[PDB]
Amino acid sequence: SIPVGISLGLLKREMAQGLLPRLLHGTLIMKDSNFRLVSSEQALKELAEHQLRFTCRVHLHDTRKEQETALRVYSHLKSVLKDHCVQHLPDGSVTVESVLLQAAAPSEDPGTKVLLVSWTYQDEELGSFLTSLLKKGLPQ
Amino acid sequence: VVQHGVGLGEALLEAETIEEQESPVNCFRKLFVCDVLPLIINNHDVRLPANLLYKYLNKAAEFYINYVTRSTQQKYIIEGLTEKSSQIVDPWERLFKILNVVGMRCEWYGDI
Repeated sequence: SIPVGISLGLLKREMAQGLLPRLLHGTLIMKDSNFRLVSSEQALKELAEHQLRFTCRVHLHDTRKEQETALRVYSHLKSVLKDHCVQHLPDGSVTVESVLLQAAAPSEDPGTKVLLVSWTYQDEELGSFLTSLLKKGLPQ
Repeated sequence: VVQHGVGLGEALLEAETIEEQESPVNCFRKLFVCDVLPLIINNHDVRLPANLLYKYLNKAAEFYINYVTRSTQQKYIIEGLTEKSSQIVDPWERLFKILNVVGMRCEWYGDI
């Protein structure tokens, strides 16, 4: 086996959410002729940064009230999806890792309804499914 | 709603407003705000002025905001009240939905 050093924070976070179907994602830095596995934040801290994200604004096919577009669309996470953390807020939004859906007014661009769908590559499943079913999957 | 259906929501709203407690430890008032208010909003059979419904919604929103801000007593029952009675789910969001419903029935992160 390969002797490697894993950061304490990442190691603790492994079972912080993976104690009960789980995965471990990290970046290995083979720097200074030694192997040091760390999370992405410590990878940035080590030393060329250029962040790439998804914050797409899919032109919503659903043409209904403002309430329907904003306060009804955003509850599409708990349908069948899994391995997603749950945090409750009175205000109303779904904040699971790099996910935010309550963007702005329902139609600012002179077209159909526009809503910002945001996700990253580790949570690509939720954002991809949302964008797919919001492109044409919610007709009137 | 045959004997008295119009005053079902009215009595609950009056009790909640008269309570005037920052911490929603009252079982009856919290349970009434959670259950009777959605039923009152859904029930269009009883004819009441829009002002009364708006005032009831505002009182419910104030109680929900006070409950959220005040310290409660993991998801479990409170030390003094039952879990079902004192439970409030999404206070600001439920209040906003109730206000929108009332406005509809009253003759019409960085989101806002």
